[PDB]
Amino acid sequence: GSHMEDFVRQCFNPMIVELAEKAMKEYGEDPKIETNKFAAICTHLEVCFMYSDGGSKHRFEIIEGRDRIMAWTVVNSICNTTGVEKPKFLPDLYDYKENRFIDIGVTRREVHIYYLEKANKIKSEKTHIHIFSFTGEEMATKADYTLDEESRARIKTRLFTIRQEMASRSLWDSFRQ
Ligand SMILES: *S(=O)(=O)OC[C@H]1O[C@@H](n2ccc(N)nc2=O)[C@H](O)[C@@H]1OP(=O)(O)OC[C@H]1O[C@@H](n2cnc3c(N)ncnc32)[C@H](O)[C@@H]1O
Repeated sequence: GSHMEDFVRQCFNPMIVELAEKAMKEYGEDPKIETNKFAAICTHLEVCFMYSDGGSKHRFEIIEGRDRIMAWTVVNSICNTTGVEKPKFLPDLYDYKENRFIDIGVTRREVHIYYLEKANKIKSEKTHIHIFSFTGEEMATKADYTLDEESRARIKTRLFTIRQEMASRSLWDSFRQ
């Protein structure tokens, strides 16, 4: 029974927590053991939902937060109706305005380290990458940030608030691992 686990459950909304638990069990991981991974997964989910809230009404197809099988079905429907090429790793959204997948990442290192890692890893050239850090930095493919500045600013503010809440509990150092 860890502090981090109880922190996560009071820090994130129950819908987010439930999705994160589902996602971990589906990969055979235990939220009560891998408590830093639990916190990171909830964080990534909340950022993706906040990001999809920034678009105009029908701008995005949300991929993240679905069962893995259904998430790939929807990806397949998108590729088959748009011609866009199928990503090799599951992206988080599809942008119907810019006609591209978005892979969103949240990092405790300099943004460009994780940006570069994701770039090399998906190697699916056309997929848009957008990284946020817990210190207010962001980095996106082609310097095209997709959303208006306010919708990105509120994501940065929420991430620093998560960081402060962990630090106030002496949990930030082992999370930033
Ligand atoms: S998410 O898309 O918001 O990702 C959040 C964190 O998960 C890491 N990640 C993502 C995808 C894949 N395939 N692997 C993966 O490791 C990602 O790097 C994000 O972590 P941070 O960049 O904030 O770093 C946190 C600490 O975790 C350790 N770490 C991360 N990645 C590592 C790899 N590949 N090898 C070894 N250790 C790794 C570091 O201690 C890091 O400071």
